[PDB]
Amino acid sequence: ITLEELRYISVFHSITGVTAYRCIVDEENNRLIFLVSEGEAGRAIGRGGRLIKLLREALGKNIEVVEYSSDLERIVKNLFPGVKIESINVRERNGVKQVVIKVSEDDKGAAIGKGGKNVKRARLVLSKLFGVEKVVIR
Repeated sequence: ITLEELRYISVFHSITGVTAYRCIVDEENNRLIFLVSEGEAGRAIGRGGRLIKLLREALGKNIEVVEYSSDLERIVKNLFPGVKIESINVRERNGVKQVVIKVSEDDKGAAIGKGGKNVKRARLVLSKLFGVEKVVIR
């Protein structure tokens, strides 16, 4: 939407040759999360993640790549890769949507990410693409 995000999307394709649906800026963690089409994540990363390294050089921020999906469960699984997600649950009331992910006894480790880093990525992405304003790992 913004011009900044518009710039990021343009440089992403310029370096990788892959089209980014969106670029979720995360100033707090000096990070940029690029959303790409299904099956495209490997092309965007490159051999030895060389393209990730060039994007960091190019945009001066940390770079992350996630495959987008209009299906909440799908993108949720993409958002928490090294995790066993049993069930996802979305509750809405007065237009307030909250997602509750059910991960096994101790999958809560990778789920949260060092310093919420991971679950914040979930919140940011689900907030921008699904109107979800609350995420909960249970």
